[PDB]
Parts: sequence; structure tokens; C-alpha cells
Amino acid sequence: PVDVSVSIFINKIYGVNDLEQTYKVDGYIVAQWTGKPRKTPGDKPLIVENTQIERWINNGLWVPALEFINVVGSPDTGNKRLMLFPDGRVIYNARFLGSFSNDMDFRLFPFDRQQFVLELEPFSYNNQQLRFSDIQVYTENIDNEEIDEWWIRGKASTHISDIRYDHLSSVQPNQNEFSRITVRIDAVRNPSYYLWSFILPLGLIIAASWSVFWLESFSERLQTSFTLMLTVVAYAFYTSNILPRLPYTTVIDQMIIAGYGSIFAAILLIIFAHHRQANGVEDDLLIQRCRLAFPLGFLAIGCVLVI
Amino acid sequence: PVDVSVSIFINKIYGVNDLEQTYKVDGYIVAQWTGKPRKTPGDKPLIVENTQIERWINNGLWVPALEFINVVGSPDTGNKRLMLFPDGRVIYNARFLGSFSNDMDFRLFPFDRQQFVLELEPFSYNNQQLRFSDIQVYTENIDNEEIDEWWIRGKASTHISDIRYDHLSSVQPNQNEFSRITVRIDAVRNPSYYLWSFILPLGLIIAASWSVFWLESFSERLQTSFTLMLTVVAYAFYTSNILPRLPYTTVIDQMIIAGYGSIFAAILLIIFAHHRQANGVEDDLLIQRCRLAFPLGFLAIGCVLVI
Amino acid sequence: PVDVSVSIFINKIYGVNDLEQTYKVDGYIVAQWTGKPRKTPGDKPLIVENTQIERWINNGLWVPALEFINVVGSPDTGNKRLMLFPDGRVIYNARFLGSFSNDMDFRLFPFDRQQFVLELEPFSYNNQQLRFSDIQVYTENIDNEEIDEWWIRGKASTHISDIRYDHLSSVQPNQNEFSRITVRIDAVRNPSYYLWSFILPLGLIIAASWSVFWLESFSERLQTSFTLMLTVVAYAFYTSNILPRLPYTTVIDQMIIAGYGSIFAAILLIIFAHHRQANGVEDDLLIQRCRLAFPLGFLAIGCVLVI
Amino acid sequence: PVDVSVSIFINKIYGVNDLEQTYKVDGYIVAQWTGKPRKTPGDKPLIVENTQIERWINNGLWVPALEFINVVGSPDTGNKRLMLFPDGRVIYNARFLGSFSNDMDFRLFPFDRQQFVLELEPFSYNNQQLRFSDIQVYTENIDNEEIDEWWIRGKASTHISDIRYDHLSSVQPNQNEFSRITVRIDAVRNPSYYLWSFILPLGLIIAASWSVFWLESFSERLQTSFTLMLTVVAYAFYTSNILPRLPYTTVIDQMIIAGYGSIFAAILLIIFAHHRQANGVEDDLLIQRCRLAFPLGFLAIGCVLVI
Amino acid sequence: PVDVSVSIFINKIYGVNDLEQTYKVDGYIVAQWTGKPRKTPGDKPLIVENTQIERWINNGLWVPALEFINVVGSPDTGNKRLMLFPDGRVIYNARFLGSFSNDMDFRLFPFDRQQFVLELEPFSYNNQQLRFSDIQVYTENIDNEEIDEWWIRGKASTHISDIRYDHLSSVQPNQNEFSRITVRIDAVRNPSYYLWSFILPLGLIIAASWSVFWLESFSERLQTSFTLMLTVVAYAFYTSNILPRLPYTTVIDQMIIAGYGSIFAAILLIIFAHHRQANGVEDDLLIQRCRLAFPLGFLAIGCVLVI
Repeated sequence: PVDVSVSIFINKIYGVNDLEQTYKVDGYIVAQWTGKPRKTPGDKPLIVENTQIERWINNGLWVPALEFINVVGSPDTGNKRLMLFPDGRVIYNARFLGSFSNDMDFRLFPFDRQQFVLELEPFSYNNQQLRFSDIQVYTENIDNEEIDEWWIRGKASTHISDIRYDHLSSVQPNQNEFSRITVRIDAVRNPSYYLWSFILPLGLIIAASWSVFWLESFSERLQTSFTLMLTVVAYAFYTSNILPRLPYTTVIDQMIIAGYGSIFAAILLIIFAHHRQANGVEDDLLIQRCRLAFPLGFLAIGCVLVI
Repeated sequence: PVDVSVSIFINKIYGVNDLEQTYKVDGYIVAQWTGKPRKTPGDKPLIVENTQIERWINNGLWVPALEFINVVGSPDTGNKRLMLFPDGRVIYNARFLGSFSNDMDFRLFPFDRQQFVLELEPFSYNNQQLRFSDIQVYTENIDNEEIDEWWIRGKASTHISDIRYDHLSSVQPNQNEFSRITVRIDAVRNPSYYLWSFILPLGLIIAASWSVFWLESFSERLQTSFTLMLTVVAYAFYTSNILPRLPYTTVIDQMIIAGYGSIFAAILLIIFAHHRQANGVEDDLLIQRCRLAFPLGFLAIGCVLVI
Repeated sequence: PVDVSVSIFINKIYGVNDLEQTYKVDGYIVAQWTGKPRKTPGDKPLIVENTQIERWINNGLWVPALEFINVVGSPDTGNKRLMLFPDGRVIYNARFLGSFSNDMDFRLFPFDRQQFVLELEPFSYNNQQLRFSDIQVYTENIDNEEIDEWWIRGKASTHISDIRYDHLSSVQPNQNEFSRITVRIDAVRNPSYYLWSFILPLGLIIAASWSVFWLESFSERLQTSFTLMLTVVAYAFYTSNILPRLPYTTVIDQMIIAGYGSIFAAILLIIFAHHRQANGVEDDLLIQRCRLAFPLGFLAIGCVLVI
Repeated sequence: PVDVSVSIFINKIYGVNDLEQTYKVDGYIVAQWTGKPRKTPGDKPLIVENTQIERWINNGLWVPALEFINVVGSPDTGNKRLMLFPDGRVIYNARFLGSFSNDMDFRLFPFDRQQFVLELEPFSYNNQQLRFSDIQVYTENIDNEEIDEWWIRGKASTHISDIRYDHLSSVQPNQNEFSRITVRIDAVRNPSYYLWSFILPLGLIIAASWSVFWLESFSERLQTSFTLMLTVVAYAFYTSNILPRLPYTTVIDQMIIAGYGSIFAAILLIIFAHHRQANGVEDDLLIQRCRLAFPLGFLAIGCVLVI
Repeated sequence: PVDVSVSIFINKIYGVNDLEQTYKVDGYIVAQWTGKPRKTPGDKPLIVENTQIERWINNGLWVPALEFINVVGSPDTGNKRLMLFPDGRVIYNARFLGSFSNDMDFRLFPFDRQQFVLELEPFSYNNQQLRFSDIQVYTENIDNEEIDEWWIRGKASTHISDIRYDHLSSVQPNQNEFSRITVRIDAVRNPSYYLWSFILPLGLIIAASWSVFWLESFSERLQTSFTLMLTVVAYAFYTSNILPRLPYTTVIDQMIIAGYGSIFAAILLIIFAHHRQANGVEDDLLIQRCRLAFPLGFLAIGCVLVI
């Protein structure tokens, strides 16, 4: 079994696609192993670049293909090079930009946190072993973080493991285990923007809707709710267009649904206070009570949301 | 007739395009057959990868082209390999990402269910037979389902069949039958998100639209309807922007049309009650009767929609 | 002049682009002609696939290049094969997906009808003749039509013709005429969705805008129109976002312009009735007359639109 | 210096990108020159297509590379051919679809006019001269123009010129002038659609915004302006979504600003008339005077816009 | 160490992607060095174009690969040429279109300024030195600037430097320093468009929101505020749709937040003025005081934003 030392340099992780749970990874991949020694020009290690690489493979050079398991589509490899050492060492280095897949839970959207993972595996050989994996995720940790959309927490975690493929041929008596390198990078989304421009005005609108009970007439109370109703419909739009599309509801969405209910419940209480008492009494002890209680009932439901 | 065994590993099904009735399929495809035996290095099976494969084809190796019938454009093939066994067996294994077509009816959008199908066929040979197809659609069934957008119902259904092409040449006496593999995976859309954030407020708005009869004056009844009319127009927008575009009306759209109809009929009844009775009588027994009947008439019409 | 027989299988025509007047065509293309006889393996017709095809061309095989004249960008050819017959016949067969251009008039948008055309022509040879064209547009005609967006009317029409190129070199004495195959498929757009979800509510709003005259006060009449005015501005949006972008006005767009005019003319009549009569008379014989006449005047102008 | 005759056939100019000032050009490019005579099959001119072309270049055939100077990215070349004459003439013919760049001023958007230009230049040779350029822009001039988005004014203008590159090597004593072909096609945008569906209703709303002065009360005057204000805010949206994005303001945009100014100035005048006269006189000679003057003040400012 | 002279011609910088912090660069790249002399046809420098280039590399020609460090994905290279001088000089010249990454701060969006940088480095050699870098950023400086979206300030800054790579193999004793060319182009965004069509009406709306205090009744004051609230929500949409998406708040967005705050504070003050005084007094000295103070309090807060 050949010992392969790999190294993955991660320049930038960007372009998170929430609809498809993908993310782009630009960087380099390096792999080193030692083979049969070789006659080189003079005796320094030889450099073979791009199109010249396959010429050496046509003459018999063994270069194994390592596949990104969780990739989404063939990645774009930039320049690639072979470094042929006289003592037998061989170093493959290639620039790449690829889109990778992983299960991503966005339910607590403004305050959510995700991990971007890479999974590397030889495509055809199980009799070949990844000896050690070193990643260099040397993007900043204390340079730009509050300004950046994502907060990288710690240095990336590595784990070389063995995957057992059961469904295989009938000619391998026992060789159905492959070497898989798994890189994981944890990050927390910066909620600063979504708080100020989305969660804050959504709070401002929800609160001001309770000011309908400070209207004196009943006609003023019920008609105003429908203009407030329209405003909630409009603010759900301003969010949904900018906010990413999802198959599920976020925290902000729960806030929006709470809006529709607070206004509809206000419409109920406003109409309830009118026709609850006999002979047309307006139950003014309700309008003034819920004038402050209706603000309080919403705050109590919000904490059981975090139950 | 050559016996060809295929195996299709499905990693992820995503990216449903409702406008064009298409869907993306990422995974692997493996094909094995036995030909004339071959001298290999030593005698272990030889592995030939990517660019090296066509070198063997140029020297005479027969590798048939298998085409996805219902594909939409040439698929993106990642790494590909040939496993040449000394006894004559040949194993082709390749990663692919492709977009596939099938007839998809989205009319009952929030609660719809579809089946994603693959159709595989040799491009040039009918004297060559697909012997058995094993698919490994080992995406989850009981891990994330309520969280995931689609619910896979059962393991994929397979069907090897024979397609008769009539319009052909004049030189084939009887050989116009080709082997087609047809895989089918049934899935149900998770309506959770579309219910809470779209159907519920649409119900809240449609329901609250009936509270126009609880206003006392006629001027209040007719003018408020125009503000409610605007809200339904706005809510049709909020839906149409996020919801996928379709050549037909969905359930939600019928609800929207029911919204427009519920409001317009109220305007008729509101104007009807004013000028229906002689000498300016306001038919107060109608406003109060339809005060509860108008909510019920909508609920009664909704059940005949499910007729 | 070499005799070449072509056949075009059309699997699916989709993806109509109204801004650029283009549409996608997926299917197969087959071409057969007879050349000098040939020594084949044994004596069965030889099948040459994809990358192996150009190998035969390098050794002298004559395979003319056929170009889609009205294509928009080089088409995506999937698998391609050569079937080499011993008697001299040669069969080229290839799967293709291409984008094609044609003049498309969308002015009567919901109810418009178009025809998708293909134009095939040899790229370099006039001393070589297309003998007959048979198309197999065996997409359904009576399976899904009310559910499908477009209605195919009849079997596709074919026409091989001759195009005269004047601007050419100075060395051709008379050879400036090339063989062009022209296929045409006529189709009518299904307006069901645009009627129910777009044309129907647009009528409801236009009609209900006339109910402003059933308001008793003049202040009620003029102020409500501005809320109705805003509604028409909003509904032009809901259409324009979903509806395709065009360089000209459609039927629906003409409907919207009538909306702005119906509301603006009402504002004029509402203000006219106020200040037309001496000493502040409100010309009540106008408000009630146009109470039904304003609905009728719109219906009368609509028929002269179809003049 | 070799004499090269070019000819450019333009099938369709489409896909104007206003954000990046680019446009797509589908058509053909032909080039002819005479070299050393040549032995051809029999003695007819030989035709070499696509993949076969580079075979002749590897054997020594001189085929210079002509670059589109103002191209945006490598263009999509379809089929390509070489016509080799026995007397030495060589004819290269190729289909292409490319995106081209030019400086475009969109400030007068609905009524603007542009010119589409191509610039062709040899990539490596200055000792080789483009002898004459003939373009065949045989797209219609009197077929579809009012229906088409753009109006081609005249036949394309041509200009072969010499471009002096100063910053070059130190080994060329004087050879730093290259032959550039410059083709120009003038076109005027058809404003029909943008007039009816955008400029017309924008006038209707701006005009109808002035109808606030025919309201009797002061409370009616001030509150309605805010609904008109929202309507202008809404109509600015309807335009901006459909209208192209630009780094500068168009004519329609100037109309919108005049709208906000017409409404904001109205809001100022409405509050001014209330509190301008001592002891609460309502300055009724202002409301009626600007009832007609405010439409005129807007019309007076509009002509100085075309100053 | 080989001395390599590069020259970078920049035709156009466009297509800034604010989501991914990228920008497109179209232009040419030239590189010259001197090697062992060479026998050329006759003795003039030989020109080798495109596909013919690798032919010389297969025969042994040393052409180093130079990689764009801050590129995002492999760039699109148009035509490429080699100029082989007899004395040993070699000139590589190629057209390219590439997307480049750099840290870009958009927080002061309308009035922001950025610098577009390029970083060039050999892909495999440290024993080869970039001798001097000359850029020809000869895009206009005084032709169209007020019309153009970006303002280039000065001639581009260059800097060849040495980057020390630590994490390397174990066989290099001290050779871990590479030559990096760094080009920087500073530019200021033209705020003309964003000022007129976005910041101005936002001021007009924010200012006109203070006119709610000129209403006489309390019911007029509170109900109108909810109509103004909707306008700010709508105007937050009109901005967000056209304006580029960002992970943080811009100046305009801060202005939007101030809008929501100015309106909500008015709603508090409007409700505060009603119920602040004993026995239902309406505190008329506040509505009139904040009638002008609320405009001033907003202006006072705005200057501390630029603190």
C-alpha cells in the first residue's frame, strides 16, 4: 500500500447556496508519495506543467485520481504540476475551485452556524493509503470578523478514516475498504446586518400595531388594523425577496407569522370588546387592559419559542 | 448478445425546475461485462483512469456508449475508470451529474407528489443486452424527512424493458429492439413551509375579509372592501414571487381566486343590501345573516373543490 | 452530387425565450448516403462511436458537416456514431440539444401562437444534395394538451428548397446554390393559467373600480379613486414580474392601460360632476347615469380593440 | 505584406446588456488570401472542415489568427472550414457567436440610439494587410421595424485603419502598426412599448397627483397626498424592476423625480395655504389658482429639461 | 535565475460582484526572457500561435506557467502566441478575461472607493525572477467620468515583492521565496445616480413624514403614521431590490433604519401627547414644538453618524 501525504490549502470559502446546500471552495491540493527512483535532467527534481503531464502518463507514469466525494460537479482545476524527485518522491500540486455538498440546517437563520466539509478519496485503489493530512486554512481569524459575514471559530479539524463499501464485485475476497480524508471547518454567521435591517424594523412594526388600542373609537380601531395588516404583508415581501429561499421557516419567519396572528388577534379583541357586553357597552376595561397586556402576551409567547 | 450488468448509485436528487419539468441527479454509474481475456501487468486487474481510457479504445478496446434517454443535455461526468480483469471482465465506473426530464404535474402544488425517472439505453447496439440493474438510492428514509423538502416513499423501482424503434433503416430484417433500463423513485413534497407562511395567512386574510359585515355604516362597508381588495392583490404577489412559475393554476392560486371572489361578492351583497329594499331600507336581515353565512358559503364551496 | 437522406427525431421543444425569440430543441439527427464500397470486419456494418469517429476522418472518410442555420451558438451534441456499411452506405447518428432563433410575434400574448422551425444546411458542399427529409415529432398530440403549455396542431411540415447566395467568390461560374431542409411545427399557447390567475382578477378590479360611483359623498368618490389608482399600479407589477418581458405591448398590457384610463376618467367625471353645474349642484344625474354607463363604455371600447 | 480580404455576415444582433455595455453578434466571418500554389486532389479546390484544420497547420500551413478587439471573452465558433485553391488562394469561413464591448450612453433611455461596432485585428502580424472589408448586414430594414425592438438606420459603415502600438519591444525599429477593420451599425430603439406602458401611466399619476387640490377640506388635502406619495413610490418600483439597471438617471427617472417633487411641493403648498394668512384664513385664492397653475408649473419645468 | 519581463495591458475593469467580492479584468499579458539562442526560419523572429505552442513544448521548449494568485477560477485565455528570437529572447503574449478577488469594503456604499489589485507569480519556479512589471492601464481618465460608474484616480501602482512560503517540503534548504508582482488600481464610485434616485426621495419621504404633526385631530395624527410606515417599508423594498446584496448595512440602509425610527418615535410622541397630561389635555405645545424640533432632532442625529 502506497503512502500518500496530502495537503489542502483553502484560500476562500464563499458563494453559499442555501437552496442546494452547497458552498464554493477555492484553493490548492498537494499530494506526495515515494515511488521507484528516476533519471532526471542532471539530478535536480524535474517540473512538468499542465499539458505536459499527460505525456508522462502516456509513457507509463502512475498518477492516481483523488475525487472530492461531496463535490457538486467536476471541480475547476487551474494550473497543475508534477514534481519528480530522483530518490523516488513525487509531488502533485493543483489549484482548484469546487462546489461541495453537505447537510446544512438553516432553521435558526440569523443566528445559525454551519460547517463546510471536504471529503477526499482515491477513485479506484484501496491498496493505497493516505498517510497524513495537513490543511492550511490560513484565512484570517483576528483580522476581519465583525465585518465578515461568517466567523471562523477554530483551526480546521482533520480525520483520516476508512469507508467500507459492501455492494462491490464478487472477485474481491476482502478488499473493499478505502482511505477517506475528511476536513471540517466550523463557522458562525454574523447576525449584525439581519438584526438591524430586518429583525429590528420587524419589531418596530409589530410593536406599533398594538398602538391601535390607543385609538378612541371602535371604527378607528378596526379600520387601522387592516392597514397594519397590509403592512405585515408588505414586510414579509421585503424580507422574502432579499432573504434566501428555503424549504422551511426561519426565526424571522416565525416572527412574521407572529405578526399576522397579533394583528388578527387584535382584530378579534377589537371586535370582541365591541360585542361582548350587553346593550352596547364597549368593555373599556379590556381595551385599556390589553393596551398594555397585548404587548405583554406577545413577549411571553416568544420565550416559549426558545423552550 | 453481450450481457451488461449496470449499477446506479444515487447520492442526491435536487434542483427541481418546475418551469421546464427537470431535475438534477448526482451519483455514480457502474457497468460490467465479460469479453475476450487479456494479459495484465503481473495478473492483478488493471486500473485505467480518465485520459488514459481513450488510449485503450484507440488500441481496440470495445466500450459501448450508454445514453440517458430522458437526459436534458450532455451530462457532466467527473472521474471515470476502467477495471480490466485478466479473465475478460471489464468494469466501467464513472461519477456524473446530469439533468433529466419527466412529465411532472404540479397542479396540487403544496401537497403534490412526483416520481423521478432515469432511462438508460445503448446508443448503437441492439445485439447487446443489459442483464440486470441494481440501484443504490441510499439517500435517507428515516433521518431527515420532516426537515427535508421531499419525502422518498420507497426504494427505487426498476424495470428493464425493450423499446421497438419502427422508423429505422431498410437493411435490418428484424433487429430493431434495444435494451432500456427504467428507474423510478417516488417522492412526496413536504408542504410544511407552504402551509404556515402562505396558506395560513391567506386563510387569515380571506377569513378576516368577512369581518367587513361587522361595520355599521354602508360607506364603511363599501370603502373598506377596496382596501381588502388591495391586500389580496398584494398577497397574490407575495405568493407568485416566491412560489415557482407554472403554466397552470395551483391550489393556492385557486384560494387566491377564491379570495378575489369572496371580496367581489361582498361588494355586490354590500351594494345589494343598500338598494334592494324600497324607500332606502337597508335590509339589515341580510348583513347579519351573511355576517355568518358568507364565512360558511366559502367553507361549503371549498369541499366541492375536493369533489 | 452525393445523395444524403436525413431524419430528425424531436423529443421535446421547450424553454421559449421571449426576450430573444428563441427556443430549445432536444432530439436526434441521422444522415445516410452512399459512397464507394468498403471492407468491414467480417462483413457486418461497423459501428464507430464518438471519439472514434474522428479517427476514421483523419484517414480520409468523407463526413460532411451539417450546420443548423438558425442556431444560437454551437449546439451540444451528445453521443454520435458512424455506421459503416460494406456496400458504401454510411450512417451518421447523433443526439443533440440546440437553441434556435426565429421571428416570434408575442403581441397577443395569452392567446398567441408560434411555429418552431429548424433549418439544416451543409457547411461547404453544393455538389452534394439532400434527397429527402422525414421528421418524427412524436411528442404527444392527444395525451397531455390541456395540461401542457403548448398545443401542437398537426404533424410537422417539411420542405427541401434551394437558396441562392449572390455575394461569393469570383471563381465559381455557376455553383452558388445550396440544399436547405426546412421543418416547421405549429403550436398554440394554452391561455388557461393566464386567464384564471391574471386576466380574470384584472377584470374583477376594473369592474369594481366603477363601484366608486355608488358612494354618496363627493369626498368619498375622489379619495377612493386614489386607493383604486394604487391598486392598478400594483397589479401592473404582479403581471409584469411573472409575465415575460417584451419590446411591445401585449393584450394584458392593453388591459392594464385601460385600467389607468378607466380610473383616471372616473376621477375626471367625479370632479366634472362636482363643478360642471352652476351654484354647486352635484349633477346627480351623472353619477347615477355613469353608475352603469361607465361599465358599458369600457365594454364598447373593448370591441373596437378587436376591430 | 500579405493581402487578406475579409467579409462579415451578420445574422442577428441581440442581447444588449446595459449594466456591462455589451451585445451579442451571431454570424459568419470569411477571409481570403493567396499563398504559394499547391497540389490538390485532382485539381478542384479542397475543402477542410473543423477538426481536420489543425492537421494542416501542424504540417506547416500558415493560418493567421484574427482577433475581435472589442470582444468580451472568447467567442463561440461553430463549424469552420478551409477552402484551398490550387493557384494559391486560401478561403477560411467560420460561424461565430460572440459578445462585443463598446461605450454606450443610455441617459435618454426610451428615445436613445446606439451603434454596434466590431473591431478585427491580426493577433501577431503587422507585416500583413487587410485589403478590403465587405459586410453583409442583410437583416431587414423594411420588414419588421415597428414590431422589432431596434430600428437599423443604414447599411453598416466600414473602416480599415492603422493602429499604432507604442509600448512594444526594442527590436522592432519601425514595425509597430497593425491593420484594424472597424465595422459600425447604427440603430434607434423603438420607444412604443416604454411610452404606452411606462411613460403614459407615469404621466397619468403625476397629473392625477394634482387633483388633490379639488378637495374641499384641509385634512382631505394633506392626507391624500401621502396616498399619492405611496403611489409614486409604488410606480417607481414597477418601472425599476422591468427597466434596465444603469449607473445614471434616464428620462423616465427624471420624470419620477419630478413626481416626488410635484407631490412634495404640493405637500408644502397645502400646509403653506393653511398657516400663511393671519388668524387661520385658508388663503382660498391659492388653492384655486394652483388648481390649474401646479399642472402648468410642472409643464413649464419640463421644457427646460430639453434645454 | 532567469530574468522575466512582464507587461500588463488592461482594456476594461467591469462586472463587480459585491456578494463574492470579485471583479472582471479583460486585457493582454506579455512576458519576455532570454534563453539559449536558436536556429529560426531564415533569421527573423518566429511566430507560433495557439495550438502550435504546445508542439514546441513537446519538443522541449521551456515556457513557465504564471498563475494569477487572486484569481477566482481558471481565466479565459483568448489567442496566445510565442515570439522566438534568434538571440535567445522569448516573448509570450496572450489575451485573457479573468475574475479576481480582493478584500472590498462597501459599507459607505454610494460614496465608497475601492482598489482593484492583481497579483502575479510563477507556478513552479523560485529560481526565476520577474525583472520588472509595466502596466498600461490606458483606460480613460478625462473623457467620460461623470457619465461612468467608477472614477479611476491615478496611474496604477506596481510592486514586485518576495513572499516567504514556510510550509514546504524537507528537501529545500533555503529556497522558499518567490517573486510576486502586485498591481493596484484605485477607483472611487460615482454617487451621482445613487444620490438622485435613492437618497433624495428617501429624504423627501423622511422629511414629509414629519408633516404628520400639522394635522389637527389626534385620530388624524396616529392613523396617518401607519400609512407613512407602509411607505418606508415599500421604499426599503425598492432600494433592496435594485441595490446590491451585502452582509452589512450601508449608509442608505442606515437612512432606512432612521426612517423606521423617525416614524416610530412620532407614533410614540403622537400617542404620548394624547395621554401625558391629566384629564385628557392634548399638550398642544408639544405637537407644535416637535413640528419643527422632530425635523431638527433628526438633523442633529445625522451629523454624529459621521463622527
